[PDB]
Amino acid sequence: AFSAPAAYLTHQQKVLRLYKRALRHLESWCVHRDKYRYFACLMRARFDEHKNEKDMVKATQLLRQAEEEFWYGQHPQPYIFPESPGGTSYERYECYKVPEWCLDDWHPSEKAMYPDYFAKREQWKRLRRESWEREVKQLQEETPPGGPRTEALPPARKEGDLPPLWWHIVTRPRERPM
Amino acid sequence: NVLQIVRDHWVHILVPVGFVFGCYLDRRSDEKLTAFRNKSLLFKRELRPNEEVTWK
Amino acid sequence: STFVAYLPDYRMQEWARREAERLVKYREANGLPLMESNCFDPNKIQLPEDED
Amino acid sequence: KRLFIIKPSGFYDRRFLKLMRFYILLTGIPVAIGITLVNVFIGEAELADIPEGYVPEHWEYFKHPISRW
Amino acid sequence: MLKIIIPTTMLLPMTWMSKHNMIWINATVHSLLISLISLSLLNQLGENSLNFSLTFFSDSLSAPLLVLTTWLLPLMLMASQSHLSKETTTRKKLYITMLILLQLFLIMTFTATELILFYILFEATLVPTLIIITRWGNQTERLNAGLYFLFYTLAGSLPLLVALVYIQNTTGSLNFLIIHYWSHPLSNSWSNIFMWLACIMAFMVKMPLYGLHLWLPKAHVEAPIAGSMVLAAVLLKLGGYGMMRITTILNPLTNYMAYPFLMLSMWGMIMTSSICLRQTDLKSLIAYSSVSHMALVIVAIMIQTPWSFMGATALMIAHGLTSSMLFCLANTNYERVHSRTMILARGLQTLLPLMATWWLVASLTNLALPPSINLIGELFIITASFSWSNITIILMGMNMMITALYSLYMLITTQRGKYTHHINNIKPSFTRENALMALHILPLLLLTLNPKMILGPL
Amino acid sequence: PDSWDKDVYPEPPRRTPAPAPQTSLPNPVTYLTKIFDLLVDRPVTLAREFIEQQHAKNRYYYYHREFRRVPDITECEEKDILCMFEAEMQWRRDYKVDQEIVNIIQERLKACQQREGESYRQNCAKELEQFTQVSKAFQDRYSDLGAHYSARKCLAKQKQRMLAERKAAKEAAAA
Amino acid sequence: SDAPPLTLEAIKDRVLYVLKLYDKIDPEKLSVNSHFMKDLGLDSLDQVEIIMAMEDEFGFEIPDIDAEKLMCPQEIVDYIADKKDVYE
Ligand SMILES: CCCCCCCCCCCCCCCCCC(=O)OC[C@H](COP(=O)([O-])OCC(O)COP(=O)([O-])OC[C@@H](COC(=O)CCCCCCCCCCCCCCCCC)OC(=O)CCCCCCCCCCCCCCCCC)OC(=O)CCCCCCCCCCCCCCCCC
Ligand SMILES: CCCCCCCCCCCCCCCCC[C@@H](O)O[C@H](CO[C@H](O)CCCCCCCCCCCCCCC)COP(=O)(O)OCC[N+](C)(C)C
Ligand SMILES: CCCCCCCCCCCCCCCCC[C@@H](O)O[C@H](CO[C@H](O)CCCCCCCCCCCCCCC)COP(=O)(O)OCC[N+](C)(C)C
Ligand SMILES: CCCCCCCCCCCC(=O)SCCNC(=O)CCNC(=O)[C@H](O)C(C)(C)COP(=O)(O)O
Repeated sequence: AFSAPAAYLTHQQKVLRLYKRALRHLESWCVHRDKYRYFACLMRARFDEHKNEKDMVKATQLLRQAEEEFWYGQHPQPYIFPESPGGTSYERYECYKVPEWCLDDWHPSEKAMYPDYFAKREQWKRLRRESWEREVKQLQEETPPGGPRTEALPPARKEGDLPPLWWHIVTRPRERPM
Repeated sequence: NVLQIVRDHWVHILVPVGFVFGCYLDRRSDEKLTAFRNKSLLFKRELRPNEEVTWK
Repeated sequence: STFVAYLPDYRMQEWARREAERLVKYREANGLPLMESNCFDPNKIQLPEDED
Repeated sequence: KRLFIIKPSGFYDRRFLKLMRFYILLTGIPVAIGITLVNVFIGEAELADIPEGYVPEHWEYFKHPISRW
Repeated sequence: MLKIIIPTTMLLPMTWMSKHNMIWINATVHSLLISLISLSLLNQLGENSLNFSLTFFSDSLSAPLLVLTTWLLPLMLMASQSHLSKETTTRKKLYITMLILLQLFLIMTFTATELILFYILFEATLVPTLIIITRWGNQTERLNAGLYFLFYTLAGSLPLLVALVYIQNTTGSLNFLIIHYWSHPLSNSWSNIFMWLACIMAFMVKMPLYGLHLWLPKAHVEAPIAGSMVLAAVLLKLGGYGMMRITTILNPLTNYMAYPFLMLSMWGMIMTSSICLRQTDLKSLIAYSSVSHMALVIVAIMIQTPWSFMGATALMIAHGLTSSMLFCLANTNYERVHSRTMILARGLQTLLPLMATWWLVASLTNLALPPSINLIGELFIITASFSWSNITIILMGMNMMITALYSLYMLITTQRGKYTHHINNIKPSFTRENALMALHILPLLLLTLNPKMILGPL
Repeated sequence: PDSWDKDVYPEPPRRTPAPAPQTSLPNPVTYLTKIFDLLVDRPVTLAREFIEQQHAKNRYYYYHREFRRVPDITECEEKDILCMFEAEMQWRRDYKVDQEIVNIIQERLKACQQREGESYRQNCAKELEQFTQVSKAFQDRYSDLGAHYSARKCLAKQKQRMLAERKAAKEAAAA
Repeated sequence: SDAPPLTLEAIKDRVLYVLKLYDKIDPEKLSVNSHFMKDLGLDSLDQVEIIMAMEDEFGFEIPDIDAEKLMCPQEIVDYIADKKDVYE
């Protein structure tokens, strides 16, 4: 969610992702801890049995067969962490998330409460206004002529710079806003 | 000082005056359809010792 | 809303209910049928002479 | 610790609701009081036979005082 | 009934003599007063109509329509003054003049005693609507919309005119009371069939009937907000009122001339409800909703029973209020984001809670939640159709399932989910918009409290 | 009470059994109903007595409106608009009164069904028969006139039924 | 009430606690800056198992693209703190 994706996944990445998926589904099948540990050690042995195959074609064939076996033997109802995309609390608190710009529309009577908070907010807004043009200039310099090729962004490099395009990442609402 | 107030808010009598004039014209229209007043078989009635017409 | 709620009964619902009450009382007292299938008296109707 | 909770401005909706309640009540509390006072101290008419030779006014054919008025 | 007509004609010079910054206040105040005066027409009899003069009369069918018209004028004024702020004083006065002239024409149309006077006023309503659409609409399509609005109407109404004058040469009168008392049956001949079609098609295209409805999405989408309000709430009901008036001379031909129109109405009600499920423009969805409800009204008028007539009257009133409210609700979002695409602005319940409550209530009345008068009209029509044929409950039933779906779909798309991140210009709701929503919705429930006022002469 | 006529809305003599306690335990229902009496029924009775005292000091009357009988649609010439108008108004009033008669009979039926409890199928036979007769008469008079009904269409329907009945009677006579 | 307000020190303590219960890592030789591959001599499968153990410890899932990059306990602690809005 945080890292910029690459153009493709490598063979090692696919093997590791299959290993994690297989272990998770095996834990879903093996509810008890000791049984899961036993069969997970067996699965790890089965995985590292073919770790030293120098023929890449045979390696991809083995990966293909393993993925077919996984799809046949997957748990139809695997365990999902409650806040994971399939969980029971996945987007539960999205209705409580309010963007910060709404605070600009508060009536002055509402802003009369919380004076110090709004003074700090004004300081942050001043910082963003002072940093924007330098961020844009740094992005203009660091970008190759044929446009960017990845979604990775550079850090700040100068004396008192800020990493470009930082406002909406830094001022995230919260994970439990209200 | 009522001069400025009148010249600013004299448009507020047009609609009430129109309502009154419409009521008057409706009464005038009713005045022209009395050919069967106190003459229907259902409502024909003897006049009271004082009243002249059954309705206006 | 108050003006509409207190509008006088020009639809004659209560009048019709009272008239029906009187009619039912009279007809049940004298043993007549409550309602007749004919709403017009046949003696005031002249049917065509021949049906053949 | 106590944290600031970011919400949209609730001032304007509350103001509208208060204004609507105020005006509705401003005209509807006198109406309710008047209806109650009329009902208590000027009841409904009692149905009676028409006396011989009397021609009632049209508003005399209804029973509630407000409807008659 | 000049006590209602003359004050509107007085609204005209009152608007044209007002100070430049008092036009809206004066127009709104005196429009509300005129609505209060027109409230007295609801005192109706059980036997005949209120015959004011040789020219005007009031029935139990036209009085709620007049009340709806006079109540809709101030709401239109309130909804229009936001997007007309940059306009010049003369053009604002001209816009208000168009609205006033439309109200006057509608008021005289609903109370005319003769059919030719009714026809003249019912065509005269065309000019202010067309001017409003083509002069104050926002996009380039408005011009095309105007053309679609005009000719679709006139191609229906020009035959009717001919039929009308023909009838006056045969019976000697077009007075509605004389026409009703001296009614004679229509024989089964080709001439009578074409007379029936000439008498029916103008009102059919006004409803509109499915297959003749293409003008409506264009005109109701391209119009300004007041234009859409008056097009959905009142101008569609001209067809139903005219059909219920004109059917008194078409028996017993209707007994079999209604079949193609009944089939079109039922199947096209299903079709337009289905179309509402895949719509990217929020205004077009509301327009197709209007088409489905009017198909129900057409079925009710065509089967010609007392229960169907009561249901048709109730449904017309309820739909007018509900569709006007829905158009205003969509216009608030459009004025905020300047786009009619439904999925552009999402999660608006988080940003505007009271407006979300208004959305919920409007969508609840659209799907005819009991005991709303929407549901009362729909249920009366469905019961009458069941008496007409037991199989209709299938199609009607399907409609009831689809309507709710798309209705809730609309709500779920606009109010729920997460807000769009890049839209940062959503300001809090103004007092004017909340008052507009309340003045739409409160009369609906108040009418539920006393439903016999919108059930018609039957 | 005396608010309604007891012959138009009759009720049985209301036989109810006397309490027959068989247990030494007290009856919570009796204790609760005594509390309800003393705590609810008395203040309401006093308020009603005050309201009725106020009402008695201002006694005024309203009257039931009387309509005389005008000629029916059968006695009207073909194009005589005034007689047709009066006859049509009289016919509409009669239609409303007939609807209210049916309503009274249906009220009787519903009340009997609720009153008789588990024995309603046998104990409501008379009300069911009365409703059957009234419904048949009303259906003969007014059904199928449609919207845009009038006295003339009702007369045409009655004439058609009379013609059919006369033909059936004469054909049965020839048997 | 609900769970206590997780702090950075608690997160680091639990991460180190999980790591010292792993039989392939020497407890004394382990520090908060030790690299899994260079310092500790583990391969990619061990890193996947470590990430899964962290997920079990803290009751939430770390996506694969983010989990591949974590190489020392400090990165794991920082990722968990950033995810859960921990600032103290
Ligand atoms: C909040 C705003 C926010 C926005 C919201 C939107 C708002 C929109 C509003 C739009 C405008 C709306 C206007 C509509 C106009 C309609 C007015 C109307 O027609 O009134 C009708 C009706 C009056 O009818 P009426 O024809 O005038 O009366 C005929 C008779 O002549 C009368 O009989 P009477 O001779 O017996 O006299 C009775 C008299 C006196 O009766 C009594 O005194 C007796 C009562 C019992 C007392 C007995 C015991 C108590 C005392 C004992 C102790 C003291 C005595 C001993 C002292 C010592 C103590 C021990 O009382 C009355 O007169 C009736 C009350 C008057 C109410 C009028 C309503 C007007 C409202 C208009 C304003 C609208 C806005 C609202 C604002 C209003 C202010 C809040 O008013 C009522 O509403 C009555 C309802 C109460 C009946 C009981 C309820 C039964 C429940 C059954 C259902 C159960 C299901 C559960 C649901 C329950 C939920 C309720
Ligand atoms: C924001 C907070 C909301 C919640 C809080 C609310 C607090 C409580 C308030 C809610 C009240 C609950 C309503 C319960 C009903 C009680 C009132 C009821 O009994 O009165 C009805 C009366 O209601 C009215 O009749 C209906 C109102 C009329 C509607 C017209 C609206 C005004 C015009 C506006 C523009 C028109 C646009 C639509 C065009 C068609 C009954 O009529 P009726 O049974 O006979 O009375 C018999 C005795 N009479 C005849 C002597 C009076
Ligand atoms: C897109 C939607 C537009 C709006 C929809 C409007 C619907 C209009 C449809 C008209 C309904 C019926 C019209 C006439 C009634 C019967 C028509 C005919 O088909 O029935 C038979 C008629 O018989 C034959 O069909 C002769 C007619 C055949 C010629 C008509 C052309 C129809 C072909 C389809 C053309 C499409 C027309 C619509 C264009 C848009 C009945 O036999 P018959 O008893 O003897 O005729 C009754 C009349 N009599 C008694 C005087 C003799
Ligand atoms: C729920 C039940 C369904 C599950 C069934 C699953 C069945 C599959 C079991 C067998 C699958 C295999 O072994 S597939 C065998 C695949 N073998 C190869 O690719 C050889 C080349 N080696 C490498 O790529 C790296 O060493 C690598 C291995 C990635 C380690 O990565 P690191 O060292 O850099 O961390």
